Amino acid sequence: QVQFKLVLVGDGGTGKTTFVKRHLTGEFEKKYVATLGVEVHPLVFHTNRGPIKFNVWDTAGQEKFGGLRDGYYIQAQCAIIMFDVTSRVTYKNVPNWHRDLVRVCENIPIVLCGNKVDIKDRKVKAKSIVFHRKKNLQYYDISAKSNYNFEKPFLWLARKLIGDPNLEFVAMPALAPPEVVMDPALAAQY
Amino acid sequence: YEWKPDEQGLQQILQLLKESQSPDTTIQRTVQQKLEQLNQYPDFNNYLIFVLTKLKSEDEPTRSLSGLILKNNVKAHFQNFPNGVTDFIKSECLNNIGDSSPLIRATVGILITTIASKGELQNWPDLLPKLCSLLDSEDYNTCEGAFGALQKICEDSAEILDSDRPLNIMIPKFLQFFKHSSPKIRSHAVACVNQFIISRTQALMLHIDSFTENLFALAGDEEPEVRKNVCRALVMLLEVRMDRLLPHMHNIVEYMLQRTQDQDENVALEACEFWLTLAEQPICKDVLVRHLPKLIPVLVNGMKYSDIDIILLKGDVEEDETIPDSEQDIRPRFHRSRTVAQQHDEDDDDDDEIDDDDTISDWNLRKCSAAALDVLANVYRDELLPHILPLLKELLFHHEWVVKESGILVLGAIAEGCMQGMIPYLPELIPHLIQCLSDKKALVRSITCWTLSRYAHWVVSQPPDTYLKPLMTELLKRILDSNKRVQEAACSAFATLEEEACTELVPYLAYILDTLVFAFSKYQHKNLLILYDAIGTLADSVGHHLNKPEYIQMLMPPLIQKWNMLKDEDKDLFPLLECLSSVATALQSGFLPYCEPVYQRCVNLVQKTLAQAMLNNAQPDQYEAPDKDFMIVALDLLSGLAEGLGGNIEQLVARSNILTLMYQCMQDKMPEVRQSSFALLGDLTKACFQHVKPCIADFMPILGTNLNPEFISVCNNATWAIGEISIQMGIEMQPYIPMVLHQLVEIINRPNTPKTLLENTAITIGRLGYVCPQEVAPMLQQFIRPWCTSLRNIRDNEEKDSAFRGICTMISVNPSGVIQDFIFFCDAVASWINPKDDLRDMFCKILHGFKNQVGDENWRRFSDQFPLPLKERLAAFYGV
Ligand SMILES: Nc1nc2c(ncn2[C@@H]2O[C@H](COP(=O)(O)OP(=O)(O)NP(=O)(O)O)[C@@H](O)[C@H]2O)c(=O)[nH]1
Ligand SMILES: [Mg+2]
Repeated sequence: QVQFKLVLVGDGGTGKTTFVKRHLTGEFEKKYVATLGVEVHPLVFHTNRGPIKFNVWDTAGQEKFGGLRDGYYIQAQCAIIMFDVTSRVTYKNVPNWHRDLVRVCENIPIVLCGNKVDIKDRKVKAKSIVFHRKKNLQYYDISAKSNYNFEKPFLWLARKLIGDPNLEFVAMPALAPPEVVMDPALAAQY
Repeated sequence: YEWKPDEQGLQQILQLLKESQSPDTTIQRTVQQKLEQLNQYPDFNNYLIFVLTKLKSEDEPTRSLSGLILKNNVKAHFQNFPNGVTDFIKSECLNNIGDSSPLIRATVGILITTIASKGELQNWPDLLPKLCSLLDSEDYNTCEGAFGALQKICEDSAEILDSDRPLNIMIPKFLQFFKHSSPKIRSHAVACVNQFIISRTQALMLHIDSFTENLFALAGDEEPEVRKNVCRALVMLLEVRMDRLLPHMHNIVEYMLQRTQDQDENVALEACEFWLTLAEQPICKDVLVRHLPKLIPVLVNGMKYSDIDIILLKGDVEEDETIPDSEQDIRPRFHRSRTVAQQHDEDDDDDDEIDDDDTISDWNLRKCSAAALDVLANVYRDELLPHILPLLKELLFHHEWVVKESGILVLGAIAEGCMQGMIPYLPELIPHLIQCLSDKKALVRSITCWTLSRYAHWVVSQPPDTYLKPLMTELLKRILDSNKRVQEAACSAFATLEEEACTELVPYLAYILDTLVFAFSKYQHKNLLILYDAIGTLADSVGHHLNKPEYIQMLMPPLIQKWNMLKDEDKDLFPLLECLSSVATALQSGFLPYCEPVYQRCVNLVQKTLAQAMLNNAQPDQYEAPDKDFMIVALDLLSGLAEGLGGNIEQLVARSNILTLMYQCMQDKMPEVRQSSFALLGDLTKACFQHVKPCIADFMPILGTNLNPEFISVCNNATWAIGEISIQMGIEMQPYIPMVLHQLVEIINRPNTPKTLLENTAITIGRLGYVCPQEVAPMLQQFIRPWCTSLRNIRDNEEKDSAFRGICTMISVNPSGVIQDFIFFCDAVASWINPKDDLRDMFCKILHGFKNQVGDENWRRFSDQFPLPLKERLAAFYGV
């Protein structure tokens, strides 16, 4: 039960607005209706350590809000720097966000995500991604399209925040109340 | 009183900006962009750094004083400055300069502008760039604290400078100062300056190299704090012009092989990584004395952390083999159009390195001990063998897993470079590792697997029962049970064990098979896909050998089970169909009792995808975009049936419309589809030409059009297809030579062209010439050289055989077209181990032809100067 400042930077179109939409929706959504006023979507995951309030600041990449650059990065607690493996640029027009982010938030945890890996025409080969290895972040091939690793950024962020490597999300449904669960089964006749 | 009731309006817009939400979003975005018109207040309602902070909020003010402010750079970047050039408005804030401490956070929330408003006004490099020195050595403790006000800007120079002889001889006497601010006790004041006094290029590469003092003034500059000694251990092993390192170098390696050891993990990575960056040779003259000076520490890193161990153990505990695999764990997979190629004996790296899709994430030290150890078989070899045994002798039982694992790892970690020399102990280790697999060390069996296979090549190139029988026995027990992690490491391994033993596994089929067949009943989605791949591999290896009632009868049922279960849209079809595509070719005719529907499914998928495309092209709104990969996979499987059933597929084709679907596919706007169809036309041409022939007058020119090297892979298969077509129709090919011959002779001589394309081109030219000697023969001197150079390295087989029949035939029609390059042909001829007597006698003639050209003694002498093997083969072909 805790709110968090997660800025979702990254070039325009890369997926940010659909990616988030995914954890809120139940399916994809194609179109590209560019984000203007950096929207604030709230997300909540259920972990083995309790719930987690993640306030996702769906930033913009276009000059729709290309005016208000930082300002949200202010008192930010964590960031997701997202690009596009199917775009030669993006991964290039990236280190400009790591900076115009580390400027404000000075040591928040940041996850770099190569999105859209669900496409055969992969422009930015993985082998071309060394940034994270250097400016020391965390990388994740992902696809807001299909859901490939569409949770990893958050789990890694939560784990970095709460400071618990044992933390994990409990997708697993509920069963008998843990405190009434009967003898192993063999302990029955033991 | 005037703009005072207005400024208390920003104290309100910040109570929405800061705490923004959906409404405030699309709503406040109006008030924020309507206050950019009455600009008689923003030029004032900005100074609000020690005005708004020092007013009400703190986090909120900083979100405008540091916040909105920065949004004006955009008004100066995008303007060229003719808006607000004003120097008071400029010095009004260029005065906030001497305000470096109002809550260290806000002590920088404005200092980044000092980089922006200088990039959009670079000229005038001194009214503002005066703080440079007018605060330079000022940090020498002169404010709130001492540096806690002066230092809270010294760093804002690293950012403004690095992040932004005209003025090349002015700055030297300033950046030399930075070496000073180093022994300061302050953290920032030490590092903040330091790592920054190392961002070097050419803009003023002076004071730099001359400093051999900033080497030892740092070669001892240990952790002035912590988060610095790291960015320091970041620069020494960060250079190219190592002319000055050459000197103080046998110490840097000593005051490093331990700075990579410093308990703070984050440091060691910036060290170890940046350290073992063994570029050119000179970087190993030193590693010589460094044999023992590092193969103990790295080795003792090759073990997992207590946490990378936590994050793992997760799905480690052998008891997940019954846990469904999440859909978010299924990395996207595609289908690559088959490329018709040749074989070169027991001779991968240019295919497997195109898939480094994991390692790129988990970059701890472990993925750097061995990851940097990626030189001790690239720079040198077997140099490490000595002394490492005892390490890995105890390691292989010492303590619990963590270490044993680090051993079983290193072992396989070296075999690809320190092999031969390792081979000696190899006959004792291997039968041991085979034990590890049988433990309860879940995450250890994993590397036991990957390691065994890491160098199983040997285990195969050995006697059976000794260990290629037990290995393949325990490796298989792992294929099952265990945890899913084991299962993968298991299969992937065995998968390689196959590709190796190729045909040597044949004895223990029934066995291998029942292991695999059982997996289908225990495996989860993620692993099932590897299971499929396993089988297809096994089939490619064993060959027709797999064609036997007992085998077939137990392998199909499970596959059919899947086949009837997948929608025509399920991506698993790729692995499944790719598997079949193989199996079908191995069962040769023995797959018949299964082909009708396999065939049908393919044809229908091609028929559906072709349609789905047009409909989507015209009505994107209604029909979705088809994934052409299903065509390619289906096309490729039909191409596989035709190869295996070859001939028996006659009937099927006749009652279908593949031939019509061909015109559609060879004409597709996507290369891979085009590429796959040609591979098919070729195989079909071998199986039932009777059904193709009528369309040759249509197809031929299409292929001609596709001999465009703009897409080699397409070109490659179109080439091979022309070769198989010309053989099926002898001289009746004569008329199509002009629209193909030129492009072929062009390609064979095209620079930077991939081997496979040159091999097929060579082969096809051979064939065309075998059919129309008179037509191709006159052009023999234009390709005979690349022809030999290329084909001399291909395995004897049907294709190589026809190709040589053609050259031999042409050579006779035009001997003078090869005499000059007679040594090239000889080598090509001698690449033959056992050729058909028919062809063997054509060689004999051409050879005796050469003898006649240089004379008995020259030919005697020439013939003798060959390395033994060739020498004899040539002798055998010649008949004195
Ligand atoms: N195939 C595929 N399409 C994707 C994926 N992610 C996003 N897209 C598509 O790419 C387009 C742009 O995505 P969108 O979410 O609008 O990008 P954005 O980065 O949020 N836009 P903005 O920078 O303006 O804020 C949309 O049509 C979207 O569906 C993906 O993983 N796979
Ligand atoms: Mg958007």
